[PDB]
Amino acid sequence: GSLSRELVFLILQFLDEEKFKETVHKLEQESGFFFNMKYFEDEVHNGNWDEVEKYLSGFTKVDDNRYSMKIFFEIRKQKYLEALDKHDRPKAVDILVKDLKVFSTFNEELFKEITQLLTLENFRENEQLSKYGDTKSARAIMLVELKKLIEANPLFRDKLQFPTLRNSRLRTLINQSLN
Repeated sequence: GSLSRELVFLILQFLDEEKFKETVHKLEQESGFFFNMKYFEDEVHNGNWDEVEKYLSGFTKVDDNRYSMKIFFEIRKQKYLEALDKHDRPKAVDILVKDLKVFSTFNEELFKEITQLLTLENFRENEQLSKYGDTKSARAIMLVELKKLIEANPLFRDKLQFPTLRNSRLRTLINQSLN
């Protein structure tokens, strides 16, 4: 019930058909009207953490609510574990201070336990993390958690469904009227 919002959905369908894919996602992000779950899934799967966070930023901030807090924490925790698994402690300690320290103030003992992982030979020595397989398996299990959190978050609840539109909607509307 907003022309600005109706136009965004019409434009998003034109861009998709035109295959201007980067523009599709920038419009979703910058407008905030539609969160593409299919896009987010692919991005999490390919470990493109910078784009995952930039995209999320168009819909939520890290401290907006408890769901938003856990979404960002889960992603940074995975980014961290992956640096540990590749035996890159300088990178893992860089992620801990720059990305995970923000949540230390909330659960302090959790942060201490996550920090302790840097000293283990293999982080699977920790009871909770013994079940972590490879990075492909880990990303899949976290994505299932991420998906639950987005669906249960009030800031995202009304932004997961794209309207049912006839193909070339914007093409057919401008052609008839611009005459």
